[PDB]
Amino acid sequence: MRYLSKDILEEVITQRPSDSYKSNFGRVVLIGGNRQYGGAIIMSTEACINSGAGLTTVITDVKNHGPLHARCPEAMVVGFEETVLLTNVVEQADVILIGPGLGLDATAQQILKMVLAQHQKQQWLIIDGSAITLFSQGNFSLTYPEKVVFTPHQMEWQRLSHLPIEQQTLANNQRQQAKLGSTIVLKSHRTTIFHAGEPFQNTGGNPGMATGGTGDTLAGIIAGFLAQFKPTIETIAGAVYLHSLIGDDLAKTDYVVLPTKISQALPTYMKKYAQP
Amino acid sequence: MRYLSKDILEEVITQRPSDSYKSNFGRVVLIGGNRQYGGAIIMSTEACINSGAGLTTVITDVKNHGPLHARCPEAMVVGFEETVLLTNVVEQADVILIGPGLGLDATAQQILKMVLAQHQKQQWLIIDGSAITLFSQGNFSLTYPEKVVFTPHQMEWQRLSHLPIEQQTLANNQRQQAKLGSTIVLKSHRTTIFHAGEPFQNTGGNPGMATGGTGDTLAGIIAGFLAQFKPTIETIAGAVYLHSLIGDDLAKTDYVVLPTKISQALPTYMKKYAQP
Amino acid sequence: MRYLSKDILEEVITQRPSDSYKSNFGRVVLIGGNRQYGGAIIMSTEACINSGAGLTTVITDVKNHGPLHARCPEAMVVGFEETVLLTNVVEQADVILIGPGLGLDATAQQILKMVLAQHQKQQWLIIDGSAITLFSQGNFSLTYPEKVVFTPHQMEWQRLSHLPIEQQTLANNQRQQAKLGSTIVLKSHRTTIFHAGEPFQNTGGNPGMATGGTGDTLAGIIAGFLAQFKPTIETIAGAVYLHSLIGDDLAKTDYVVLPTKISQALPTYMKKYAQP
Amino acid sequence: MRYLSKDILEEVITQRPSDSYKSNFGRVVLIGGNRQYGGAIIMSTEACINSGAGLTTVITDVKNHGPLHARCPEAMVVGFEETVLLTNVVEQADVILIGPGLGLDATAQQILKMVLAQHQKQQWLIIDGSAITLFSQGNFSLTYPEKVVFTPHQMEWQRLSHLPIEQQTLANNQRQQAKLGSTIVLKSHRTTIFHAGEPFQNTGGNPGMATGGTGDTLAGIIAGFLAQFKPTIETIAGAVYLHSLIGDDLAKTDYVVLPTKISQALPTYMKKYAQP
Repeated sequence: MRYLSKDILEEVITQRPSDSYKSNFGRVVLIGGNRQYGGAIIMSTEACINSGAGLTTVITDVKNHGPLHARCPEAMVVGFEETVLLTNVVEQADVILIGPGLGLDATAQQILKMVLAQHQKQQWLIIDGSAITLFSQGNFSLTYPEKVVFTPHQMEWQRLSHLPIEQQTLANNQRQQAKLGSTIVLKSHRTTIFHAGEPFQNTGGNPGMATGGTGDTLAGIIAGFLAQFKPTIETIAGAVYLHSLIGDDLAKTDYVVLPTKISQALPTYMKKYAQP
Repeated sequence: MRYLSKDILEEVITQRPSDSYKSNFGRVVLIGGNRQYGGAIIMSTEACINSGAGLTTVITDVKNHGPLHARCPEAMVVGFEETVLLTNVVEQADVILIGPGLGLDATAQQILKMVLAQHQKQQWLIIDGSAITLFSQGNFSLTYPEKVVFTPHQMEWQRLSHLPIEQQTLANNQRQQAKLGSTIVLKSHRTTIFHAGEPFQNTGGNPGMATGGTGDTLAGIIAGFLAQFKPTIETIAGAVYLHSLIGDDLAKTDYVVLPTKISQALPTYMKKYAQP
Repeated sequence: MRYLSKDILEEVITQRPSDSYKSNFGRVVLIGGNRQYGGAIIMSTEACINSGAGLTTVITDVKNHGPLHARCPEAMVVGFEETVLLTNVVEQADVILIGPGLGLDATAQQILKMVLAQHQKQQWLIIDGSAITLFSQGNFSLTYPEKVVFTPHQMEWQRLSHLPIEQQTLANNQRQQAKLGSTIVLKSHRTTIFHAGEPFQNTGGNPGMATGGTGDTLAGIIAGFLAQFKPTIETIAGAVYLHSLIGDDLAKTDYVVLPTKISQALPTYMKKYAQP
Repeated sequence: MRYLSKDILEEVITQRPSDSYKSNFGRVVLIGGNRQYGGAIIMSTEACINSGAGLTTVITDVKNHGPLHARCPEAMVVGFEETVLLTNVVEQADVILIGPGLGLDATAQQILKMVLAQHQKQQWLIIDGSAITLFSQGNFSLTYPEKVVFTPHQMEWQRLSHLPIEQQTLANNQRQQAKLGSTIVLKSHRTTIFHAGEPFQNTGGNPGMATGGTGDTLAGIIAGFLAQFKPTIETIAGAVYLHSLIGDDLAKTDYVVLPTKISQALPTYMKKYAQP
């Protein structure tokens, strides 16, 4: 087990080459935000953009496009009803995040089915929140599981793995990871990442981050990191570590840590660690 | 009578345990914002989120969802027409605030009737603004009055209690409180809180806070405090005191104190007082 | 002629009494913002709220309510189609500002006609921008002209007064003011205010404020000042002077002075001058 | 070839005369933002306003007016369906920018055709992004090519000029410029501007600006500069240089440079260089 520290950040966050263009920094499609939870996908989008993703496209209810553009004009917006366009943006994506604010309805199930069906070996797929629940209910078989990332909290991991909370032990968690062949970012008070290699144990987090939207922000950072950096699980560990490092720093002054504040801090923190 | 000072804040605002999750910090449903006064419910929402409430859901006119999400992406939004969903979020709520920007129409009366009908002993109910007027017109009998909180200004207290302004004396106020068996946050230039125990007398406030939205902010802070802290009337007194402490501090530099500024200050002030 | 200096601010901007309530600080209705120029009325609203107006209601195209609430949640919003409500808010207003972003169409003409018809002796009426043009085209006779304020630039003053630019001399300007019996805030590189008494000559202004929205901000400050302060023309001169004082200060660092920045500075500047 | 340095800024950015009015500082119409890419036109608008343009009007999908006004209340908004009004604002424009977020559909083609058809000798026309692609597909003949500015990246320049990337050499670029008789702002890691005179070579830029919206911001700065400053190609070089100077400064602290941050810095940077 590797216990995370700033060295993960110096490892993962590379200085950009002088002659770089947007697409070098990845195309991300974020999918979520039903009519009640549009804010969730807006928080993931803000995190993704602030993290350095080259191009961010958001598939979300058209209700949410207006407030999303008020806060995140850098994002392209596609509604759930724009079937041809949404299919196209997903095909062209380097990274797909599905789940923030997604909910559990039929359109949600169809989009997940479509994403999974088309998933290609070169694409990262992050399945978060209610998308983990849908995936668990639908008996899918992943074509390229090594490129799928699940970000469950402990209750979603019970749904996915059948491990009850008390049995969510290092060895049992690893065995269920192995069964899937995917990366499991098991979110908790101290988040642990299970994969083909040596698990990563996060060392930060505070209860001031126990507020709505914190996981949406993390998912957006993970997507942005996978858009830009080496396609190894260390990159995901870097995202996880940075999310809580900024949170822990904010918590020194702020009783609750608003997720937008974590996103807004990303450019200055990343510059600090970018490998010289 | 207890005269409020910072000691109320050290008493009420506890350090969160290292292993805390969102729901530990309460589920709040805020209800209000008709088509003209949507800003009111947005200001209550901003205050509630900034105060540390775990999860905030807003039932308000669908007209208001867009600007609410532009400012408060952490909130779930439900429209007045989503009868089944709104009923469900109210049932699941730990704290319900009804009133900011609510107005006086039939839909408003029906929602209040529904809230009151379902109110359960474990839930806090805050009845604010035009909801106090509706309650006063409707001859309701509270099932669990000890868990209801009324936040009238002196004119709404006349409606509720029949005490004319000049007779709103400590002893008469207490007698009318006793008749209800509910908490009365009697808002004035120096706010006083009447309950089963020894009244609380606030010691701050300034005329720079005499601007629209100040009471909406307070109501959101009260809801957020009741979401997180001990279920005693001291928690409400803490909210009241903190609202005016921040106001009074802002008023040192600002001629008028914009309510959003009070909300934005909550995380740094709360950290200062959180009981070590 | 009184040449304006900070002494106008110490004269006009009074310390609020300890026991003050919102309505003491006036009810303002701002009318304007057609479908193309909604931003204009949003800038006037931001200025009015920041200036300290007790209660601000905005009558503007329903298209504009969403972005207005994203920036100004303190405002009540009424659409042009809400005939009964808009009539009611105008009747109850202490100060009416009509004109920012209003345009020149029939609905615009009808609203102005309605405002003028109902104008009462206790109400301030500010006629700004395209409302000056409409007024000039419509052959109205003011019932209480001493309580009307026109805020023309030099071309609108030609429309209103028939004075060509070159003949807009102190003596001719005064004579045309006298014909109306209203206050004329003649906006220019150095704004001059004509009334029954000794004209006021502003002494600030810079070309960095020569940007769209500057006059909308001024009109909102004038409305907010008349809402709160003595009903004498000195109060209007205070608004004018403060607008350019903040502008001139911002212009020291900013090549162009964005009008929102002037509005955002009002609370700290007003505190500085409020008469001890 | 002139290698750009701050001296271009001292040359181009003049101190405004004491007696200046908005229209002296130019009328700009920005055209773009389809239903998916509305954020692009919002970023160009923010840049144009912050740059000092007198009056900014935006022709964009009505979907985008709400978030645009939330961020940029200084702009007039016109929808693509308001045929008469949009025609009128274009006729009256001093500077037209067409392209940010425009996309490639028929309405887009018609608007470009209309703009080109009416282009008058006194107007600057900037053709950016997907408008370069449309122009390249449509076999147009420019009536006043000396007043047209193309802002291609290297792939759009291949479309326009048929020069493949490897043949985009100084001499070949100049020859293709000469064929058009227009200004070519050839965007790259080090942007070069070709015109009738001696090319301008930009000397800044960093890979932190390799993020969506950076080119939209530049286009808005170019439009704002042409609105205000001398009608020579040096003015365009000033815009280009300032865009990257601010970017390079932000990149010292920020890993990625968010385009909104460049726009927000314009007033303070321009004041620094404005020719004393």
